[PDB]
Amino acid sequence: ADFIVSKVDTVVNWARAGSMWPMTFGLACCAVEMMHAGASRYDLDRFGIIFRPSPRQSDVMIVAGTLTNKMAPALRKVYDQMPEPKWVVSMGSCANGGGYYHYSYSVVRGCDRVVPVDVYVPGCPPTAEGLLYGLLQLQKKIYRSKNTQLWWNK
Amino acid sequence: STLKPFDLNANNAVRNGPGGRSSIGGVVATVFGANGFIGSYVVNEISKRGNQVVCPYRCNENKVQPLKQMGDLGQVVLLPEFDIHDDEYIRRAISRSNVVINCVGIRQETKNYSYKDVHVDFPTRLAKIVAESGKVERFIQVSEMGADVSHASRRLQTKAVGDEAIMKYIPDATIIRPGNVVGIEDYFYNNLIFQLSYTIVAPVINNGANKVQPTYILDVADAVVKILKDKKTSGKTYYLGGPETLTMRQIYDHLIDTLRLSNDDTVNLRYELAKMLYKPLDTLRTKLPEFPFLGFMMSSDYAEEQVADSVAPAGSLGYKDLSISPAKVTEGLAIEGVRFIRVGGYD
Amino acid sequence: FKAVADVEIDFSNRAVLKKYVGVDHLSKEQGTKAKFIVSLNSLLEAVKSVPETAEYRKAIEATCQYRLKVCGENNSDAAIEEVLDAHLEELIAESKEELRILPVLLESKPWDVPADYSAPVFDYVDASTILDKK
Amino acid sequence: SYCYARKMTDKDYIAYDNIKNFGDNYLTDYIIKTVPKYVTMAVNGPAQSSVLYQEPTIYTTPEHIYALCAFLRDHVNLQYKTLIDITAVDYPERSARFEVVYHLLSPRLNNRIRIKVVVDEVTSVPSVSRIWNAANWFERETWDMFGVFFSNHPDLRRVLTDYGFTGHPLRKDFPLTGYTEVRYDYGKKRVISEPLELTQEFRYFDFSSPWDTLSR
Amino acid sequence: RVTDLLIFKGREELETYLFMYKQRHHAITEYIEPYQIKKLLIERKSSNSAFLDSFYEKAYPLVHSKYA
Amino acid sequence: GTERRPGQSGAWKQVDKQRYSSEWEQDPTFKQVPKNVSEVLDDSVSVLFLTDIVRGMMYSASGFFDDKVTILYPFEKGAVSPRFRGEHALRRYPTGEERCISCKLCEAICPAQAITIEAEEREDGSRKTTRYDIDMTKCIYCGFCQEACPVDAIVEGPNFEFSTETREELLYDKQKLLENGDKWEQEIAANLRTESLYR
Amino acid sequence: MKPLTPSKVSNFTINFGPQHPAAHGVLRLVLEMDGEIIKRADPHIGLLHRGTEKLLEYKTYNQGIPYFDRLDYVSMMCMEHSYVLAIEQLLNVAVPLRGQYIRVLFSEITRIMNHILAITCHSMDVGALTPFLWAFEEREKLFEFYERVSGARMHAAYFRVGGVAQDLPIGLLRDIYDWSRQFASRVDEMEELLTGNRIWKERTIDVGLVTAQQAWDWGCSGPILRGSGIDWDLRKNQPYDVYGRMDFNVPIAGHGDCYDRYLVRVQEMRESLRIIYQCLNEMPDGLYKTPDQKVSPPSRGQMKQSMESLIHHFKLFSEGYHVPAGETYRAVEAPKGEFGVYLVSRGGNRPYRCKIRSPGYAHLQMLDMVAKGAMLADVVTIIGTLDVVFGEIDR
Amino acid sequence: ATAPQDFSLAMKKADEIYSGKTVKAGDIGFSAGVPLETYNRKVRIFCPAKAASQSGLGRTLHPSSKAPQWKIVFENLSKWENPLMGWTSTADPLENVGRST
Amino acid sequence: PKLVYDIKYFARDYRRNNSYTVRSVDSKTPFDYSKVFGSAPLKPADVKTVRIPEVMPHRG
Ligand SMILES: NC(=O)C1=CN([C@@H]2O[C@H](COP(=O)(O)OP(=O)(O)OC[C@H]3O[C@@H](n4cnc5c(N)ncnc54)[C@H](OP(=O)(O)O)[C@@H]3O)[C@@H](O)[C@H]2O)C=CC1
Ligand code: SF4
Ligand code: SF4
Ligand code: SF4
Repeated sequence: ADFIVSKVDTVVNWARAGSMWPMTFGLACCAVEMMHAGASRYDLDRFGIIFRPSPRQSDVMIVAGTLTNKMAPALRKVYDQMPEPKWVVSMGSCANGGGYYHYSYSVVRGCDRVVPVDVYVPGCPPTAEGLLYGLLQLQKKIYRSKNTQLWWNK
Repeated sequence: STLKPFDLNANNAVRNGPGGRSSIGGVVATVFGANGFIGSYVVNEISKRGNQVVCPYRCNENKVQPLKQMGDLGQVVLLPEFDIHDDEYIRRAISRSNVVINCVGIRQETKNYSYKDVHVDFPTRLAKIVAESGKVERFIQVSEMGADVSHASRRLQTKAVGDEAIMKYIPDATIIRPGNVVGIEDYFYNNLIFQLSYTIVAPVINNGANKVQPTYILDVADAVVKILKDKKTSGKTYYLGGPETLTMRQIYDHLIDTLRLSNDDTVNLRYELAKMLYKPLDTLRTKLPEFPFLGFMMSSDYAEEQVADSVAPAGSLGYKDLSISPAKVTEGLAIEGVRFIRVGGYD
Repeated sequence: FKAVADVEIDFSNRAVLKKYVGVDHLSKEQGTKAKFIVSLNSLLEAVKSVPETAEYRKAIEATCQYRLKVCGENNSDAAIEEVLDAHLEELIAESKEELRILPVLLESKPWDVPADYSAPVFDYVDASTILDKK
Repeated sequence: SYCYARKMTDKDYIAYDNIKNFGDNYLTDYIIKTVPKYVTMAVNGPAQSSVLYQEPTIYTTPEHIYALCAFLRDHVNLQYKTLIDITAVDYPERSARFEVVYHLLSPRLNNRIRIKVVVDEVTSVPSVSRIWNAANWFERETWDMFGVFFSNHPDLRRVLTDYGFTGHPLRKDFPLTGYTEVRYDYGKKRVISEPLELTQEFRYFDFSSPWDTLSR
Repeated sequence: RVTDLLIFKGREELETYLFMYKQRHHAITEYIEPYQIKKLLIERKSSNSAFLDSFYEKAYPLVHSKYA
Repeated sequence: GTERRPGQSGAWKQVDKQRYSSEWEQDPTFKQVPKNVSEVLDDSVSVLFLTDIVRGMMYSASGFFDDKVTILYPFEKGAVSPRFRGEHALRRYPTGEERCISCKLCEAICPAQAITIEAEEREDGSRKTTRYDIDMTKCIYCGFCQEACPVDAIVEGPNFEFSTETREELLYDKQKLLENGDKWEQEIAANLRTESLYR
Repeated sequence: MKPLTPSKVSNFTINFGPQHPAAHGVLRLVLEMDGEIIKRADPHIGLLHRGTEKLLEYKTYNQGIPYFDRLDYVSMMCMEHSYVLAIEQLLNVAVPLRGQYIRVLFSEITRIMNHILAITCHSMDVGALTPFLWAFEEREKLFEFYERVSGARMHAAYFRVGGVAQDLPIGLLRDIYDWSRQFASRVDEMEELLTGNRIWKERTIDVGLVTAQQAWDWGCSGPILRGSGIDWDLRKNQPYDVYGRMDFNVPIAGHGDCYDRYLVRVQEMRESLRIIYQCLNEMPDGLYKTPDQKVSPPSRGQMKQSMESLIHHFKLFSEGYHVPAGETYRAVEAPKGEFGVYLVSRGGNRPYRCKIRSPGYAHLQMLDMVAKGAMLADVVTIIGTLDVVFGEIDR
Repeated sequence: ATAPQDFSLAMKKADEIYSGKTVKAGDIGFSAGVPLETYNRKVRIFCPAKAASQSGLGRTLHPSSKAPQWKIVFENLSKWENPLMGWTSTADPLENVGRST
Repeated sequence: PKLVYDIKYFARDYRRNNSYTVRSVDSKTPFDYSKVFGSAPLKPADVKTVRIPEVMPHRG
């Protein structure tokens, strides 16, 4: 039984990590680097990452841009509409810690204040390969999880 | 209003700042059961004021995601592998902590863990580990109002035995005893709603005679903060009942009213019958894993605790001693969550 | 300039040019020389309301006289366009645009100032002029 | 007027000689003489169009701004058909703190002009939207950033700042970081605004030299 | 004139809610919740004067306090 | 091509104008009436047979068979120049002594204020930093700090795979920066030798 | 005694939120529509207002260049160019010919990438996705040139007061020239697929009609002017670098509709290719930054060998140069229109006031007039032709 | 002391031509829209003295100096150290505005 | 480069050598329209044009 539960959990991890439906909150500079990362030269669809316009059908959310006080309620609202796993990736200095507009009256110092962040991708803008490195880091985080074994031994 | 200090020894030295997220509070807290419904709000209150919270959790990254946002950098510490039977891990968790809050409890039994383990063995071992340290200054334990040694339900009996063991080992511990807690992630209104809507029939033990005093989650979280801000509260048990006492029939009726259900779906499943329908199913639970289909409501323990009046004793400590006015759970913001579903002008 | 249309058209026709660049939007009228003369003379009649010894009126009189002269020697309507660096249609619209602000100038009367009026003017001297030579 | 494409080939010239001269050296004198009541002072300085030339700057009072703008747009010799932008500069040392700046283009003259109206916090500047439709958003932004009220504006509302923002950020007395901060609360499942706290304070580095002379 | 400016700004504040620029959570956060909190507030009448309470609280009274 | 038909338009009012007025026949860009039977057949077959559509179809189908341009990111990496500005790294002299002399120019030139430096006299007597931390969530990777350093102590290394799972790991300190300099020493040295020729 | 005639009422005050197949950035658009026809459009901006203008006031002049790179993430070089030109005018600094050539070259390169993004994202908003992916490979080829010269693919910060940050690496001119040999063929491939396509013609013709008077009234610039029949280009009417030497022709259309502006943008790409070829052939040899070391940093060997150069390096990387008291407005022909900076200096090492004139601000203001009588589908096309960038609109 | 004879000429001339309308003390503070507790802070109006290290007279009130030298500064408030990174943390909104601008 | 061994900034200092002169203009004196329109062409032949500046100033 302990072997079967492990086989089930590794299959579920393969399914979740291979097929990541990301929703792109393309505020600012970093959205175009993501555009390039999903272009012909880097094939994210080969990796299984294919962007989905609506939050209800997306399991991973990428905050790429400067979060403003005007936008933060909309960011949280979009995040809440997502289904239960809802992993969040922070891309760029602006999203990670406010960055170059850090000491501003209208800028939120990091999307971590508004939404929980699983992976931080550093850069201004982050290189597309750096974004793929962060996505692979998230895939490893998903692979690490063994939810079904803990359900057995809960 | 004047901010009141956290009454911890040598807090005056370490504390600095206005008391916000980025401020320094001299409280390092190990909240067991942080990812739970009660624990998350306690973590939010402690960490919101600039304090550092250590959150031991059983491996589940998605469940502990909200706790990441709770505090500033390095304030919310998430320890990956928590086991109630591992002493060394418990010592490591409370190494730097000067206050420990225990919110670990199980609504239902499984094969791996029974009531006697979680509600008795873990409190005693943790009590010994906290006692040997000496750095820990405040201990808070969260229990049900109806917990009693002479209780038919095994859950509420084991909880009282564990509370007595904690009081024995740590004499200055405070036993917080809230009523049925209402919240967005609560198991009171959410289970009642799921019963009314996605269940064929809503069984009500007896006719709903049993009286209860539900309280809002923010009120319990504030009561925890007021416990920690006063050292005179140590060694005392607080029955955090709600402002209004209601029978279960009133709550069911008012849920039906707010949701604008077509009619009354509740049925009379009197006692002495649930005690025969669920009695084998408890033994079924103790030999099978956690299953969403059946749980909590469909148990003899729930029937036994729904035939008694879970109300605060007359002479008792409560919200008034903590200078808190509890908010009504049948109106206002508390009732918004069920209100969003349907109000008869909705869908 | 370069036309961005693959179709081949003749730009020396002096009407296909105007149709291509959209002068018809500015005015549906053809915009002949006589219309320009009429517009200039109507502007001259209009500016009569401004007092005779007003600098604005003298300026408008001088400009209208200069353009009536430019109409004089040049018998070709295209030649007037070359000298004045404008299409005849927009040259005609110019006088009407001048006409629109005469009411606004007659309400405030900017030309009325006291006989001691003095507007200080500050002028910039470049260092390149002095450093290279004097 | 409107620089409708006319010459198909050999339009290599930047402009004609006379058009350049009338605007290189007679433009300020022409404006002052033609409309003296509107003008209070004039400055000729480094050019907006280019490094080598010189374009005028005219200082006028708020009451005359609408008539001066109408004259500038529709005068035959001076056809400033375009409003590039509207801006304010805060000078706290002065009693009249704000200088509302208007930037114009004449396509016919290939020239730029700058118009300044000096006001204070209480006084208002008449809107010039009827002269140039582009002014509406520029005046809304000036009201938002500096707090300068524009009279007879069709609907004067804030544009850039957050909803509920009452302070004017580009005022020199406004803190760089502001007064409030935005955070999501777990207890109340809402994004809320709170008084400011900084993990690391803004570090002002005073680099001024005693020996410098350019500072005025 | 200052009164005129204040009235114009207050009209703007009203128009934000009226035109749905601001949202329901904004109205909850900024008006309704503090008023309800104030009604629900129970406080002990402090025997210490105003100076003593601020002296016990913090060294610099001008700095604000959060979650009082 | 560029030529447009009276019928095809995106605006209702313009469609009404062209249906009920013949100013379109004056305009040069439009296509004129066929004026011959054969021209009528030509236009009719062009519109009815979707000719222009098929012409695009062949050019798109050329996409199927042409050499695909794509990079397998883990196995193959995109070309990176020596000037590339990536993860920061403090450097050491070949003897093992840190190049930093705590001039603090890099902290003064930092546009984002990401560098905090505090120094002291070391026991030997050297001017050395007791703290050199860089906020990589506040860095903009401009490279101004690498330009301002007079001793080449701070450089932006060639590494762009430095994502983390928590924000605290992105607040670098002197020990971490020195470790990054040790890890990438040879590559940084080669890049600097190449760059010295230009500047 | 003659009956009066009543009218109809408009409702449906919709909220068109941030929407991915549109001009990039976040747009909140409140539209009042009588049925399927729009009667008023009120764009809500400030969702990417980062307080850039006030942050500039707290930084030195050299510390504020990356702000201009990040104002417009599509066209960085043109945005920083106006700032450096304004500082140069106030400082009275003369740029060497090699640096002037490098600025013109990279301005044309960023113009080309901007036009590629504009056209292909507009086609994507219409619904054709092949030109979009066919274009990213070219845009990558140009980003590699950026990463070669500056080390950053997007935010180069290459333009500096008095010249360029570093010299052109050896071998760069050949690679740019090869990209140029194939660029015309790539553009022709894209043009055949878009131009002449019946659905594209129907979608874009007679949509977003603007007239020359309307364009001047609303303060529009660039492709909007040139698609309506206005022969106005800053690079020709008000030259700012060695652009005066360059030989190229203004593209002109007359209708003012969406299709005309698309054709104008394609022809602008071709003209920029011609300008790049001229720059490549006539690229001079010599200094790339100004010889004056009181406004430009000395070279590293020179600072390491000379005392005066170390002093200048220290005082330029700590205090910065002092800009004489004065005001200037310098504008450049950005790919999106006319981008200008109004710089006010009081004589210090920091700008007193740095107003940024957005070309897209006036276009978004013109949105309401243009998008009157249109449909829900037409809004995306109208936004596409304006090509608005909201970080550029919201400073 | 003689004259700058530069842009400062037009600056001073613009100063003397124009003027501000008188209002009651404190009325503008309500128009500003900032928190009213900002005006509870106390103000020190002073001119910095010369630094002892340097002998230049620019920063001092001297006829050589043509720049504004009188600052409004607010009283210093609490500052602490970030527990994680030892950075200097503050809650004073008006910390650097008066000194800087 | 002739600046290696010949250093003289004050000769090559354009930043600090700018100045502003002052004039007063009055409405009494009439404007000279002879200057504006006497030099204006009356025929296409007399048209004179200003060529675009090829390069911006450089020190060389
Ligand atoms: N209605 C209420 O909410 C009321 C609650 N209480 C008491 O408060 C306590 C918790 O409240 P609530 O939060 O609602 O209960 P929850 O079950 O929601 O929280 C339980 C927490 O305990 C942890 N936990 C349970 N068993 C184990 C175990 N064997 N080893 C390690 N961790 C464990 C869970 O972690 P995991 O998620 O991994 O299981 C979870 O974090 C209970 O004792 C309850 O009786 C008091 C009054 C009313
Ligand atoms: S991190 Fe840099 S590139 Fe990304 S959005 Fe912010 S400024 Fe633009
Ligand atoms: S690269 Fe730029 S922003 Fe980053 S630390 Fe260096 S100077 Fe600061
Ligand atoms: S890294 Fe370089 S610039 Fe920074 S303090 Fe050290 S020596 Fe100075």
